[PDB]
Amino acid sequence: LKDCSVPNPSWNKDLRLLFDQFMKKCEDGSWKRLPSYKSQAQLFTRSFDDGLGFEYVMFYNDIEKRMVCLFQGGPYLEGPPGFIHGGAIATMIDATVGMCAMMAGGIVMTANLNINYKRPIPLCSVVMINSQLDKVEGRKFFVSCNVQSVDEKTLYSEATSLFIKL
Amino acid sequence: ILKDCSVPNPSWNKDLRLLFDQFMKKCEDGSWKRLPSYKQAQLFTRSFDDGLGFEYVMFYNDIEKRMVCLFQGGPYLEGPPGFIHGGAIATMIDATVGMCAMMAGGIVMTANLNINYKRPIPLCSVVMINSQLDKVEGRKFFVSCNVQSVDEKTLYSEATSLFIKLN
Repeated sequence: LKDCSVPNPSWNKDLRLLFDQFMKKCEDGSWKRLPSYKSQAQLFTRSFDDGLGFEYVMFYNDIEKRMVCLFQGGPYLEGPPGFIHGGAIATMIDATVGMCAMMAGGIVMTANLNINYKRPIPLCSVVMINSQLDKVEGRKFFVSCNVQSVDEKTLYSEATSLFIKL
Repeated sequence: ILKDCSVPNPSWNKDLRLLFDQFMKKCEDGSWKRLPSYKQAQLFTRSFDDGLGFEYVMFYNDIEKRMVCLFQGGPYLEGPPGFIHGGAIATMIDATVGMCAMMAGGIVMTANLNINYKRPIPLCSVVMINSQLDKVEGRKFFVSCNVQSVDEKTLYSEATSLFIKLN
């Protein structure tokens, strides 16, 4: 029984810093860290050995209906030379907005994902994916997110998504 | 000396092999061409051992500005239990539409990807991604695609995209 959403040696200084900061936010119970555990099937985002692929941890604020994913993209996520593949970014966006929708609505299927890639993300960077449930209409759950640098000054990507309650 | 990965290996299901054969036949007259794919930093879509991750091959038709990707998603691409992660589907879509733009007009970067998922794709299934360069306005390349079953009776996903040519 391994929880992948706690530090391991591959974690960069920036990821560790934000992790500590969000763990502090959990102290009053407004935020909560989500564990991420790991016939051949494996969750895509946890299918790389430590450091090589997706390194991440999600924190959830139920009152705000907000899911923040701290994400460090490893060398096997390359697309354009030196940058994280558009698909890998989309994968972490999907994972974050999808978990946000699931916390609010239970089991849901992804219906639409619409991503604006504003600036390319350097390989081995740490980014913060801030997602939020924007509205619920019957069985429709609308979630948006941003992907930003640790200092919040660089906006890498923005996305909207729609999930449907099964 | 790099191994071309866009060819059959023992992990390939028979329906993928049959469709591969059909597209190799379409290459006969030169209209279509199979794209070699080769493998620190590694191309995301080639970072798994055979069969476990992305198994795919692209065929390009230059006169049509059309790119077809044959894709079999392995067990390590799971999202919802038993199905391909939406991110993995988005990855192969991005790979296909991005390569279509690149073969037509050169080095580009993804600017928008808008994916409608109509039906979930079972894990270890084979699909065909058919993409088309629809228009070009300056540095802007507009590419759309769909994702279907091999027999084309099931529509899994549709997408539009925007790529920007680098200066």
